[PDB]
Amino acid sequence: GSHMMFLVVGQGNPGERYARTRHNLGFMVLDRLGLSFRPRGEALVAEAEGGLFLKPLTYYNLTGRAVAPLARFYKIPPERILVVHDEMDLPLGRIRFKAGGSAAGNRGVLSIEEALGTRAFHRLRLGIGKPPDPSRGAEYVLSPFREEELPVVERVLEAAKEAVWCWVREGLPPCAGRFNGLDLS
Amino acid sequence: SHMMFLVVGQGNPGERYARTRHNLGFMVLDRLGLSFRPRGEALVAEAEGGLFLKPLTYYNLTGRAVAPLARFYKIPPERILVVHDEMDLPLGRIRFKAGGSAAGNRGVLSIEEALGTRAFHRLRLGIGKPPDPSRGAEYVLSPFREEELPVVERVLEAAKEAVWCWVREGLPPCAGRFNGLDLS
Amino acid sequence: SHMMFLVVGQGNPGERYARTRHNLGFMVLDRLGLSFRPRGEALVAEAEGGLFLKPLTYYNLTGRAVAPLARFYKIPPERILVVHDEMDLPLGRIRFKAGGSAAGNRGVLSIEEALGTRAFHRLRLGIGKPPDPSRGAEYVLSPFREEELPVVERVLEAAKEAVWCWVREGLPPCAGRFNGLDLSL
Ligand SMILES: Nc1ncnc2c1ncn2[C@@H]1O[C@H](COP(=O)(O)O)[C@@H](O)[C@H]1O
Ligand SMILES: Nc1ncnc2c1ncn2[C@@H]1O[C@H](COP(=O)(O)O)[C@@H](O)[C@H]1O
Repeated sequence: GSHMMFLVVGQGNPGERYARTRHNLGFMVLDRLGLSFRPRGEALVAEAEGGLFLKPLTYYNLTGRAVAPLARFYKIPPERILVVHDEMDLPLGRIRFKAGGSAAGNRGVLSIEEALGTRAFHRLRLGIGKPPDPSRGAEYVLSPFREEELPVVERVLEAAKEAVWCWVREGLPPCAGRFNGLDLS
Repeated sequence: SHMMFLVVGQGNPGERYARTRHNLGFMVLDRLGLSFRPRGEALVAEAEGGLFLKPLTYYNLTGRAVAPLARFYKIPPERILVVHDEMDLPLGRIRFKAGGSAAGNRGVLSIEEALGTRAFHRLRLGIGKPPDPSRGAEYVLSPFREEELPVVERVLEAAKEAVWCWVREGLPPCAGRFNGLDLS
Repeated sequence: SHMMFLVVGQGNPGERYARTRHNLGFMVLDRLGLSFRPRGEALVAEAEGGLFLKPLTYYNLTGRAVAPLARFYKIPPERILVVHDEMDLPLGRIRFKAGGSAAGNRGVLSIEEALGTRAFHRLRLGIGKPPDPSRGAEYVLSPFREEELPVVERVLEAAKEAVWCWVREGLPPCAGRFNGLDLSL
């Protein structure tokens, strides 16, 4: 039988309340992949291309609970885990791959770091911009996008879908080389 | 099993030619971050659902490496981009062109002959004109001068971006963004 | 230049770091007897068809020197050896390791992140750890204690031998000759 070779994890929160918030951009990418998600453990899980795509149902800062058991079961190394998430440290229109390093305060990234015991999983950072002050971060990410931002969101979603498949096929450095410098604004 | 596009770099194979002007197209493909290996009469890399070619045919016979793949995969000419040195543009200029004449470029002519159409796209990378117009073959088979190397570096970084632009967005948006640049 | 391998010594540049525990990798590279010169953000030497590097990046940034070089020369990660001090082994231990976690070593993390893989080789030179982990930065940026220095000499000699071994035979054969040593005995 086959054995799953990679995890692609979309960050978000469960339920209709949160489906259109900036903090669900990772779920919005996973829903653009043409996949068949089904319930498994504490997530919605799709298989494609010999690995797993998941939208955890844990809430955003508890996704590590859903990712780490799957990684351990399948012996999937951090470089074959890609966490797709919104990023306040980049403007909307910018996308960046990153292997490891800081979480920049993103508590979903931190959840997965604690659960795995390593920071060195891969990330696809989807810029959403930042409020005028950092003390407004929770409110900013749990808001929807402004209507005027929607056309850019659509371009980013499309780019991100391409990026995900790039990474699955090629790993991080090649994909970073062609996607990091895009300005979708 | 389905390939959506071909990007073809012009050049001659071998270390002897790797730094020559007529290898500008190879040099751009070598900046894209891909993994090339031998495949037919070419070094080929796969990325983004298409193929990138550095032919092994020599410059003037590149069509022979392009056409089997275009035929097999049913790639229309508008999804083939030929990246090549252009003596009719100065060093520092880059221009997208859809279709049209080969303008004496024997590699471009080889591709037109092999595909049976001019409709394919080109990324023309200016290299300037030799002083003596009878020394054009020798000019393209020489290295860039020391003092041109900084401009070459800018044009390679730009052309790298331009190729990816074309892959994602097609030619009009990218001609919009690049054709006006002057990196000299 | 076709380059068959990269051997990287972890350290920081400058006199004030030269004798610190975190400079064991530089100390091994200086034991090789080679002629290093500046090249990019590194001191570089050539021998046996490959490259030997003391990056000038600082310890936690060495991936920025290593990864572009490896990509330029198409060097697979298993032909990259990183020589470094290791708090998770006692002084006197010398262990080759393929892949695995960085164990918190921020220089090994730099390389893993920049390469986008764990798959490079390491020559782990034990230095022990402080009794409280909250003074780890001071511990690594300290010289060895007086009584430690004779041990360090045995470890540097063995590590020079081990680098030459690995250049020729790579990791398993050389692990078979070095990994059971305890030079504190
Ligand atoms: N770089 C970031 N990208 C996305 N979400 C973030 C980032 N930094 C902070 N957050 C979220 O913003 C909220 C405010 O976090 P804090 O800044 O620690 O007050 C929390 O829900 C974080 O998970
Ligand atoms: N296993 C290790 N070997 C060597 N240096 C380490 C190791 N773990 C942590 N360090 C360094 O120790 C310092 C303290 O690390 P930490 O306690 O994580 O931030 C930093 O400079 C780390 O890079």
